[PDB]
Amino acid sequence: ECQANQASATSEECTVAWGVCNHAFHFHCISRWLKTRQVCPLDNREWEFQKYGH
Amino acid sequence: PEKYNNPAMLHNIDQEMLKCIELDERLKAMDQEITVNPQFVQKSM
Amino acid sequence: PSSNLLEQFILLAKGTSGSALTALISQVLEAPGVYVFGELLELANVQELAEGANAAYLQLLNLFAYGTYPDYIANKESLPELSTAQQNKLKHLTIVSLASRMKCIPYSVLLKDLEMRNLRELEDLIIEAVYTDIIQGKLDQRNQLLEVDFCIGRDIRKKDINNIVKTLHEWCDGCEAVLLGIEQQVLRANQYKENHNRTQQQVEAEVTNIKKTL
Amino acid sequence: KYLVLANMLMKSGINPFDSQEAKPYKNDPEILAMTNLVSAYQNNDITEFEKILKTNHSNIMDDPFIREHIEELLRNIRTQVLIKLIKPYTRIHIPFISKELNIDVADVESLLVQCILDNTIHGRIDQVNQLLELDHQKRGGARYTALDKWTNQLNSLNQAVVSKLA
Amino acid sequence: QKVDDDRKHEIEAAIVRIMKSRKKMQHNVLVAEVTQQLKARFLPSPVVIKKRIEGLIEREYLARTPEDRKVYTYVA
Amino acid sequence: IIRGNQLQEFAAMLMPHQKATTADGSSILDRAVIEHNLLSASKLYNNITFEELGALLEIPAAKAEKIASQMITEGRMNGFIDQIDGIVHFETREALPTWDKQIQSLCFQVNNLLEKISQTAPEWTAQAMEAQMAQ
Amino acid sequence: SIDEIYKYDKKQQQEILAAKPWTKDHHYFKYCKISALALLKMVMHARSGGNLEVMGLMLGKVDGETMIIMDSFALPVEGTETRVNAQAAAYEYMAAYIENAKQVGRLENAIGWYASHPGYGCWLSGIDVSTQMLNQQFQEPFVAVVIDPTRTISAGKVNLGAFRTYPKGYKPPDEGPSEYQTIPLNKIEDFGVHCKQYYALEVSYFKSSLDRKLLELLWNKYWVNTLSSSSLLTNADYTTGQVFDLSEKLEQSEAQLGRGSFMLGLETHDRKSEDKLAKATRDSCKTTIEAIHGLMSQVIKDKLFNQIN
Amino acid sequence: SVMACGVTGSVSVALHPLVILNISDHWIRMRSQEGRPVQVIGALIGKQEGRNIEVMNSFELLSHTVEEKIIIDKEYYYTKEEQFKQVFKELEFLGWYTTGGPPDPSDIHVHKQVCEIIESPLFLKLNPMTKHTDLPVSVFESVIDIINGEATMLFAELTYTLATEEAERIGVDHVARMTATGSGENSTVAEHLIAQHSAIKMLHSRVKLILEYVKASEAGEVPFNHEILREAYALCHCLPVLSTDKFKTDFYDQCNDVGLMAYLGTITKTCNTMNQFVNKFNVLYDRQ
Ligand SMILES: [Zn+2]
Ligand SMILES: [Zn+2]
Ligand SMILES: [Zn+2]
Repeated sequence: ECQANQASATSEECTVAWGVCNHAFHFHCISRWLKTRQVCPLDNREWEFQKYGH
Repeated sequence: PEKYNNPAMLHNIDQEMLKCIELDERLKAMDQEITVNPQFVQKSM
Repeated sequence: PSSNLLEQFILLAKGTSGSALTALISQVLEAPGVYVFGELLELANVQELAEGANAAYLQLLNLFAYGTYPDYIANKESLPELSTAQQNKLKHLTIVSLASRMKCIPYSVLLKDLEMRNLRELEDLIIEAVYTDIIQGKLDQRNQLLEVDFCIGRDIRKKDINNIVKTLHEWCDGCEAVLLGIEQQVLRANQYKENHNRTQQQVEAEVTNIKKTL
Repeated sequence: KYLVLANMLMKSGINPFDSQEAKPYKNDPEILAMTNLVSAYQNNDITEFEKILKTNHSNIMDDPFIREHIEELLRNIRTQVLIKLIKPYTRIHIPFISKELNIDVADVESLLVQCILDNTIHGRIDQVNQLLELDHQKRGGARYTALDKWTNQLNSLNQAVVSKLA
Repeated sequence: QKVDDDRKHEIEAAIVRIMKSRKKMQHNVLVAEVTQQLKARFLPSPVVIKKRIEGLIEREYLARTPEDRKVYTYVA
Repeated sequence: IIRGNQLQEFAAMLMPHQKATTADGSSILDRAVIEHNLLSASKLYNNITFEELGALLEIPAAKAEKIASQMITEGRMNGFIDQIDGIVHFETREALPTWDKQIQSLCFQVNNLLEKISQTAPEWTAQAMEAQMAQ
Repeated sequence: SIDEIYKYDKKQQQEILAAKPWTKDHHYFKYCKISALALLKMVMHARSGGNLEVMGLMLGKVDGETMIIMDSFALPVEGTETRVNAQAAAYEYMAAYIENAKQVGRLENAIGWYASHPGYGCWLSGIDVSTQMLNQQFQEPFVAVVIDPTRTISAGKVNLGAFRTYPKGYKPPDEGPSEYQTIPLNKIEDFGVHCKQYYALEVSYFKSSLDRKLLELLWNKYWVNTLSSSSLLTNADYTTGQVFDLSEKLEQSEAQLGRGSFMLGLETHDRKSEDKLAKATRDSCKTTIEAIHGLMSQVIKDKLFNQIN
Repeated sequence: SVMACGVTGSVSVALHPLVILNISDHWIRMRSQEGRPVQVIGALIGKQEGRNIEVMNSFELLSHTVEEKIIIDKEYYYTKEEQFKQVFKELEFLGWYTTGGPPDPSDIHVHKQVCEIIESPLFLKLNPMTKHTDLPVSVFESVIDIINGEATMLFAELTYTLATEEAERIGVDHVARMTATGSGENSTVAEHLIAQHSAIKMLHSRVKLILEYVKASEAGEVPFNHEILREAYALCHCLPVLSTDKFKTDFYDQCNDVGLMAYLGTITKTCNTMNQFVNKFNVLYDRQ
């Protein structure tokens, strides 16, 4: 959603997203995944947001 | 074999248009004539 | 830069002429870019070549101005031998004349008018013409048709001015006829509105008359 | 190995290694075969996937439940490869699909029937000529159907109302 | 007092930011959608955006019913 | 449309071979040459057959259909094929978009002609004003 | 007289505001007449807002069952409403502008508020209903107008609605066409909760000198490309939804008539049934005449261009 | 004479429909309030980028006639200047507008009071009592000329253009549609056909200009205008746009679809009329 979708990419971020279960994803990717499902598709945990960035 | 893309179907539809328009004009004339009658005016007044 | 090169040769033609001019015209027919040759023909030194002994190059230039590729084939004995660029330019000009009349050119017509045997080189000629901003359109290989949306024009022997005037007069007459038809439709709509208003006023007069009666 | 098979059975492209499965376990000799299966599954390489199954058969379907599930796994990946091919061509010969999938023609027909019955394929099958006719959906219809239903229903409604009132 | 003041300003910014977006959410869809609509992300600190909308349950305007989160009184 | 004569110069520049460490994917040069010539095919060709497309791309028709199939799947080309007839239908602007674009181009060219006559020939503008005042 | 509506009669407005006929009927106000100037200004503000909601005030007057609108103006929204409501320094500019209009002439007072719903249709949300209920308690003659800049582009015609709320506890009568509108899933819940707490006014214009000039000018100026295809109604969405609404209404009327045929002596049922059938017929007729006009323009222009000579 | 002769426009002026709309409303209300068409005075605001001036908005100003001269309440204008600051900061003052015919010896008096406020003000005058088909709006600039040894300020007409955003184009287009079709379907195709009639008039005017140019070239002018003539030939080649079987089939398809829809609408109107007639018929004679 940042190399194929947006072209300007100005004043942008696309950080990492760390959860309680210690998994890591792009902030953009997990936030969009939270639209339909909210269960951290690697497990059935509810995926609390414990950190952003590396 | 009628794809309804020929002018004949359009002409038939326009003939039905003329028939329906004449029918509606007759209906409006009858409605006016009914409006002329005494009982409807008596009920309205 | 074809127009700038065309103007420079026009300026040069005002001076030096003769065999150098004929060779210069041959260079024009070989240099890509020049798709209009009417400006060259208007030069007085071209008319000097008319009375001059040499006429093969003038008949060559005259054919590029108005004639097409099939005419050039018949005149292989009276015209100077062309180059690959000269032949391609004439074929592009011939396609312009063909695309000017009909907007959809079947591949059969293309293979016939341009002495075209291989269809693969026919596509190469077509794409080369389009890529040089000569013709605009799309190709239909399944139907073997060449759909041309836009194409450049050609010069006129001062005889097509009458046809242009006739076409413009026909367009003006058609526009005036459509304007008169629109005015008639507006008048008919106004008459229908007046009839509806007359019906409404008749109804209201009848209602008021009955109200006065009671 | 249980997690990898279950992850591939849910028809999800999610990679079940990520940070949870450390890192070196991907290159483990006992797990490298499973890693190659995941790589082929994500890349939808049926030819490479089946080659790995036959090459490491002593550690691929050796456990009975995987041997039970290997047929379903093959069915899913063949469906995914097929579903990624039906769209581009449209109206293609059936035997070409069989050669591409390296399976029998009858299996392709059965898989095509299942995909159509699952509404995944918006097309039909011509078994006489071994042809898979896919609808183009370029008609832009499904509105004339609604217009006709509205027309007929409300005209019957008007007729009934007039009959009852008169 | 540094961390107390540090948490004080970020929760204050957290509430200010969310009431600007102000949309109904099921349980997790907008709480992540509000973070991407800020200036410099990571400042939100989700640990406070969840317990202060849970602190909003005492009153109206997203009363945020405790168990089945869905009654987010979208009227103010 | 890129031919096979521009290949030599670009290949040498890349990395005395191909930019990376060789390409060997039919050369990334020719992979892009086929990819680009297929895009340029989409610009003009409404539809195309297998053999003629292969001759255009200087590749076997089996290679041409697969590459066109791959680009449709990835969305880099819009269109569809038909293996029974061996015809790839690249694009067709129905009947309404083509007519609308043609009429818009005609109107734009008319406006450009009017502007050119007004600018290059202000005497024409004066004559037009005189004519419209006379009538 | 085209310009008669522009005459302001202050005493007549005071007389109407003292009479308060709207207190006698919650369906009193039925029509909303909007001036060309007002419409243009509102639409421009909505589209400048882009995908963000903007709002403003409408200046105008009342005339019988009709509410009239003339003007509209932005209020300082520092930091995009960083405070409560889109007001901030509101009546600061408002009252100044108002005294300034009593000075330069404009004497029409506040008649309502407008709000924009970019890409999600014209209706009142829960927040909008609370806002309008408050406005119907203080400035009783108020109207909640909603615009849609994104649908203005999509459908082509400006998506605009005028609404008035019902007082707390009061129930609407059975009569209610309720045109169908596409509502996105993030808004549909709130829409459904509050959709019966208000009603829609009939929005109408009256031509005018403002219209005559504006229309003619911009029309010629940009319509040289008179084609714009010719049928922006080709998009199924609008037409399809309208036809679906018509079908639903007529089927409801039939179900009513079938149940009312058993009850002998219920005149009100016959009245509402006839009215609903008549409303359905006029809506269908307007859609039909719009399509006919589109076809007429298409046919004339296409015949002129293609084979004139 | 307050008009400069031989002076060409130095800056480009872009005007928006909102500015014209504001002027029309200001003139109408003042005419309604005080009988005759009283002259109105307002201000122009917008964005200026170097020599490119874009007038996007316009508000009204206060005018006080004392000693037979117009005195503009610049303090009111200054009070309103900060008023519009609170809403829009990107818009800057550009000039003032008024209504009337040719410039009078009162607008020069007004313009000089606007020239002391800002560096370069713009002057616009609208004619609400026009009779021609052209736009009665002209933009004039301030120029200093030495007349009889005295520096006299004059007005130079500017060749302004019409700037409009997609949104303004669509909104005003809907405004045109709301006049074409009346609220109760009044004057249905009156303004509709007149719109196409005016478009065809514009096209016919272009055609007649081209034809007159060709006829003049036949006798005089340039014997061969090159580009122009060749392109006009190719353009008539597009007059018979010309079609194939598929385009005619699709055109007849659309015509048949719209005709069927029209037939359905006529059926609906006829059945409504029938329902009304039956309702009356159950009343006049029938019981129950
Ligand atoms: Zn991203
Ligand atoms: Zn997890
Ligand atoms: Zn709202």
